[PDB]
Amino acid sequence: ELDQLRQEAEQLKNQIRDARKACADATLSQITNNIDPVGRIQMRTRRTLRGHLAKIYAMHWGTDSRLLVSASQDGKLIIWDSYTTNKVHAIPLRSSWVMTCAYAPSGNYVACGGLDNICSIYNLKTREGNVRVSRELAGHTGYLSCCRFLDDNQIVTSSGDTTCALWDIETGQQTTTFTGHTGDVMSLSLAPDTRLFVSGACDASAKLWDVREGMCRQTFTGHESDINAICFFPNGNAFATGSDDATCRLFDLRADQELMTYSHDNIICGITSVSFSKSGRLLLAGYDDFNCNVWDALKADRAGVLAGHDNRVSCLGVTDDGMAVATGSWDSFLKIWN
Amino acid sequence: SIAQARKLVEQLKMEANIDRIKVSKAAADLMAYCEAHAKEDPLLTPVPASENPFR
Amino acid sequence: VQLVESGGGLVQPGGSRKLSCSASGFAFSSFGMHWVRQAPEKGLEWVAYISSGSGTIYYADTVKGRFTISRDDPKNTLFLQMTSLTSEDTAMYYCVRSIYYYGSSPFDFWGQGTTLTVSDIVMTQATSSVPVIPGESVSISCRSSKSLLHSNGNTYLYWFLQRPGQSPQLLIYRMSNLASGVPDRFSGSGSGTAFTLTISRLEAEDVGVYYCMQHLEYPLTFGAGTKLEL
Amino acid sequence: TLSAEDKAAVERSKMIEKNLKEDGISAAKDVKLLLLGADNSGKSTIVKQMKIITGIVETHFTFKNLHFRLFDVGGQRSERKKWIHCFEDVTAIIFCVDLSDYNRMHESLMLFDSICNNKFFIDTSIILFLNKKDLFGEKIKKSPLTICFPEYTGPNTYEDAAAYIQAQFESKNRSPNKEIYCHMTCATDTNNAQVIFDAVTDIIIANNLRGCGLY
Amino acid sequence: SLSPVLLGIVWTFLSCGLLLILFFLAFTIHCRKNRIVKMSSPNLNIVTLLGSCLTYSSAYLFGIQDVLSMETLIQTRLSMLCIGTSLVFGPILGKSWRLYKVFTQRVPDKRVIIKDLQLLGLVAALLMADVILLMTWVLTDPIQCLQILSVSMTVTGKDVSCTSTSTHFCASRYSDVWIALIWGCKGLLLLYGAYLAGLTGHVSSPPVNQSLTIMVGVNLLVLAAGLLFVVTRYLHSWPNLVFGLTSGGIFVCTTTINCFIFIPQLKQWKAFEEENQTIRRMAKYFSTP
Amino acid sequence: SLSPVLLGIVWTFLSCGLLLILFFLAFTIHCRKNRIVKMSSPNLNIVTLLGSCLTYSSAYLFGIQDVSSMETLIQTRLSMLCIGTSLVFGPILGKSWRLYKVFTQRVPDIIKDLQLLGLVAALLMADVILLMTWVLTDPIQCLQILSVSMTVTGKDVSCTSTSTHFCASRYSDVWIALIWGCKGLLLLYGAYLAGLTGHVSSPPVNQSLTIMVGVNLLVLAAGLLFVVTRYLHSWPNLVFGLTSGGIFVCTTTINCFIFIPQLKQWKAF
Ligand SMILES: CCCCCC/C=C/CCCCCCCC(=O)OC[C@H](COP(=O)([O-])OCC[N+](C)(C)C)OC(=O)CCCCCCCCCCCCCCCCC
Ligand SMILES: CCCCCC/C=C/CCCCCCCC(=O)OC[C@H](COP(=O)([O-])OCC[N+](C)(C)C)OC(=O)CCCCCCCCCCCCCCCCC
Repeated sequence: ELDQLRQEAEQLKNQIRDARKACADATLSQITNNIDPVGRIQMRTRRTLRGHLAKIYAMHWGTDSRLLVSASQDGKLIIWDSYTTNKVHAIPLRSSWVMTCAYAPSGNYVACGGLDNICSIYNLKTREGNVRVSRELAGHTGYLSCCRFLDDNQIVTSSGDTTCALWDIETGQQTTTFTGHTGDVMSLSLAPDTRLFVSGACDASAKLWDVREGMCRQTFTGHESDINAICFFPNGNAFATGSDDATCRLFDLRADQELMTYSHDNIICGITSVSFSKSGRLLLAGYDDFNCNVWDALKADRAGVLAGHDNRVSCLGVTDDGMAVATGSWDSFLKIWN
Repeated sequence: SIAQARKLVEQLKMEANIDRIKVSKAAADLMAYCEAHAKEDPLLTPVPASENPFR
Repeated sequence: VQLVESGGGLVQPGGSRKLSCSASGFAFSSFGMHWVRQAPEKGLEWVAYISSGSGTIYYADTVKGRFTISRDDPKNTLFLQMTSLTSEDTAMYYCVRSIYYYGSSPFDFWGQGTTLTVSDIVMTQATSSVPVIPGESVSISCRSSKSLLHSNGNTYLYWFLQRPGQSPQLLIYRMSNLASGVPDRFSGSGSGTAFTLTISRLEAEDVGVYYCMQHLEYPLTFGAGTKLEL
Repeated sequence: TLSAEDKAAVERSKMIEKNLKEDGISAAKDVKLLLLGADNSGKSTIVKQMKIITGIVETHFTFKNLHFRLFDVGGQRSERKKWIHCFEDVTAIIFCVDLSDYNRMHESLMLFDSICNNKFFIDTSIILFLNKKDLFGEKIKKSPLTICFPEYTGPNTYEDAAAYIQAQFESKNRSPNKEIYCHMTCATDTNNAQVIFDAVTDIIIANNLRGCGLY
Repeated sequence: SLSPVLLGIVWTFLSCGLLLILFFLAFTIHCRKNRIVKMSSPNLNIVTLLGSCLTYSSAYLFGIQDVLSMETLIQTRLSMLCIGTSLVFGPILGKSWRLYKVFTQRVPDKRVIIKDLQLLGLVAALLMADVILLMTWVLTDPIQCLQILSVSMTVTGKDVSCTSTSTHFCASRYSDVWIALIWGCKGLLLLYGAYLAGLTGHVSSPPVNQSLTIMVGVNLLVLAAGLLFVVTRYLHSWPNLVFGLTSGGIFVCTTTINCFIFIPQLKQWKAFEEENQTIRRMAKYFSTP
Repeated sequence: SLSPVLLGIVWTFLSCGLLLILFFLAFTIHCRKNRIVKMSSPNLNIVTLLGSCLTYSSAYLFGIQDVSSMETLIQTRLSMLCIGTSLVFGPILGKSWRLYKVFTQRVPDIIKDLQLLGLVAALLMADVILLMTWVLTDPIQCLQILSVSMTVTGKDVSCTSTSTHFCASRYSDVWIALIWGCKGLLLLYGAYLAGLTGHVSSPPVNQSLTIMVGVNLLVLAAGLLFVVTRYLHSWPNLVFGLTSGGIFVCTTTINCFIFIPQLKQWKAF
């Protein structure tokens, strides 16, 4: 009986592919290939944040564009005052294996997670003087890859046990479970309305979900390898995608298909982090070959090279005002350019 | 297996019964937005003459 | 979180006393604790200071060469050892906690004082017997000998409310930042050497004496005090 | 141009980084090892004098001049390519092989072939522990080892079978900067901490010689 | 001037030593990738052999007499003696320091990276101290060959005597200052070398460990330096004796040092060439006290 | 020809050193049964204190000039310095040797203090015969030399009339070289034993930094004092002050590294 259902699914996916093909008239070529080039972009080393004694695996910027959170394998979560190259807090972690970190938009909470399958939240503004654990969220059967804050009470985490979950910090329960993504969900990005988010996984799929619902609405496809990074456009209608096949793309929510792809012939290392500028014109992509090169989100052009990392870059971040970019590698030193 | 098949059948209907655009303005909105907001973004044309956000 | 200060009492005009205060509820080693005295019918005055881990110890002009401050971090106790007690030291001695990082709120908790009996920047604020009506717009002013603005974009001026029979409580820090637990009616604004606390819709539990503080140059300067009547 | 709050914030930062340096000095003298193997391959009883501290299991014990830490990495059913780079700085990889299970022997061989040629494990040495040798030698009379491993000749003895298994395991090694340490051990063998200690100090000496341009 | 037979036998012995040095150089260059030579430091052995050929050429120039500007010849023989001694006793100390750091830094991770360029830098610093001392010696008080005739009328406790002493020596005016300086700097270097030989006393096999060569060389260096200083100062009427003793001391010290360095490598080269089944073939080379 | 102020300063410094020596001797002769002091061989250290006081007495004996018995004066003070440094550096190497043997040879599996004292006595006997041959073969006879010297270097001719007075042997360089050589070989084996007993035990019982700084200071002091004695003999205040200062600094430095850890460990117990 499953043969008829499989045939119906094959007919539906053939119709979907035909619809994407027929909607792909006046395509990515010669629609954005009519404007001026971005030019030459060179960023000098303004800051070199030091203080970790292990590999930095994550980094998130504050919404004041003043404070950073870097969580590393040494069991330490240092909160950095970037304007003066300064340390504000140092939170000893119970489990040193960490693959993600978050910063609440209010500036009050930071999140952390890793191979302990626990998203542990921390409270910075306390009337005791030190950062304490506020709640330990457990219930996944796999490691957590990326956590992003919606407000002071709701967290959404992407984990490697083929699921994503939205929690509430007060009671520590999974309000919404986002089933799908047969591979391991490896990244997550929030649109600038706290309503819809994207999530890539190892099974080469970039689904789009809704927070107020519990199901997908657009399943982008087209990568031939693993995914590692994802990032929305400032409009809220597009997103980028970094992957293990040295291929960073731009996708389109309205068209339900794939816009221009910025890949290079000589590059073979995987992409670990992608990020967008304030206007969305400049895309910064991390690279596993000890480098982090910039591109253009409209045309294919290597506008510049940001070099200086002794090890692999695993976290890249652009502030809300877009004033500075943070680049963190496994050399225990993370850099801020201009 | 049967439950998984039913879940796949239901899920693949969700992308089937919706469509939005044939790239009529789905790429024009990007080039419209980036032109207006280019002045806001300092990653393309920095001015470290009087502001100096970092030294 | 509660600070209890013990000791004090009568002393001979030339003797010595060693006041001590203890903390129970917050991490002591992360806070730079202060000593602030209050004459029985006058304003407040800064006395002593010790940093986190005893890394910096500062004294006042009337405190240098005569007093000393120590803290016992393993036992969570702060010590004030005073020598050559004159008759000008007859004051109630307050223990004040303070933390320092980006976004901190220094001088956010005060301990109940110790009555002692021995038988720069200049700031002068407003009037001292203003007729407060319950429910109004009251603009308590302040002044300074300098424009208290640094290159960091932070103007430094603190507002304290002393309820009758109670320790001072912080209301506004930096220049316009509400402290935690302060209701939204309290609001402050100003510029260099010109500061005003605009209290709108005055209510109960607001009568008392209002004080300023500078925190650019470290020897602390208060104001005389503006008192809310009725 | 510094203010008082800025100065005390700098002092707080100095205290934070001094405590960070103290913690880094204290934690550098701990040997980190990565336990691996098949299901029920003797990982839970590698050392009988260990104290235990889910995603992964961490167990620690102290022997002579060094403090040991073991990562069982059990229950991590996810893809073994996304969190291996977390365990890239381990000094040695303890692989446990159970000679008793003939069905799961090829699973252990496949796992050994996977981990001995990974990009992150090109330099990390492996301490083999051919566990469960007593009942393996007890059952070696009935089973001649050719039911699971063909293309060999021998007298169906314990020594030759152990040598052949060890040779098959070392045949999956393709690296000029790695040495596999093999040590047959019993389930009643209390002498396991000294084997790991000798192997680990030999590994550290070998790594120091590698870093200096020597062997 | 000098006897021809003694000059012949000295030149023959020095030629045999130099051919031995070139053979050791050929072995080091050829079998540089052999495992036991790689576990030694062949690049530092090149520097040691260069110092050895410099001091052999110094011993050669010790015989050159009745030819020159002899004052420059004394400078150019003693300077190359000192530079050769620095180049011989530098790399051995560097190798022993690497052995001590490798075998006594048994911390997980934090592996020691002491490349050969760092030790060539240390040898260059030692040689820089050598050349600034030699430059000060050749610039401030150069050796001048002076012939003086004099008469002395000395008086003892109860007797008066007169002597007419005429001598020709070619020496510095402040010679003992420079002798004390250079022998003292070498003395501090060789005492630290004895300290390193003690620290690495039971650290590895004699192919890698250099305790015995350092101790033998330092004892022979002190003995040779003292004996040759005495016989040069007090025996000017015996030129053949001082020439032969100086040449023999240099030859003996350099030959014993280079033999102690290189003979065990040649002995154990075969055992780590063909089969090399496991690293258990080198177990005494991983030893410890 | 020696200024009284310099003489007084030197004598006060050497008296302070001798008082410290007597204090150390009293401490190590009273607290014999204490565990800390017994762990560091108290009966061997008396030899070190005797050598130290002998060196201080020799430093005193450098402080007198102007008597025909200057020869006996110089011979006594030099022999006293030799025997003193021999007695100072004997027991340190002996303790290091015993520590190395009990560290090494006890692993496959005992030296008494009399055996180390026998080695020390053999070393002293070597020093005694090496000094006896000097005082018997060529003495240190002082002679008044007046001479005229003509300097012809091949480019100009000049004459010099020198009246030099000094007190030295016929072949002084042989004796200084031979004593230098014997002491240098001893210090080389001492440095080797310092390396052998490296990071073996606590500095109260491990004598590794003590012997290294002592050997280095002895080498530099001997070189400096020989240089300032041979050439700048027309600066008698400088020669006397530098000789007394070098002897004082050396003797006090080795004795302080020997005994300051002992007193520091006794203060807490
Ligand atoms: C690695 C193995 C190397 C083995 C080599 C060790 C042997 C060294 C013997 C050196 C022979 C010195 C020759 C004297 C020449 C001469 O007369 O010059 C005139 C003068 C001294 O003259 P004079 O006293 O010899 O004769 C004239 C007598 N009169 C009384 C009239 C003065 O010598 C100098 O001025 C030398 C200045 C310093 C130069 C340093 C030379 C380098 C020595 C070798 C390198 C150092 C290694 C030894 C250190 C070890 C420490 C224990
Ligand atoms: C444990 C602490 C002790 C450390 C103290 C070390 C300091 C020693 C300096 C004192 C020696 C300087 C005296 C100079 C000689 C002199 O008096 O002239 C008379 C003469 C030398 O005369 P002269 O050369 O000084 O002046 C005449 C110059 N002229 C050109 C005319 C010859 O000495 C002799 O006759 C030879 C006898 C040798 C005496 C033994 C030396 C005693 C040194 C004590 C230290 C022993 C251990 C050190 C050895 C090396 C260590 C590596």
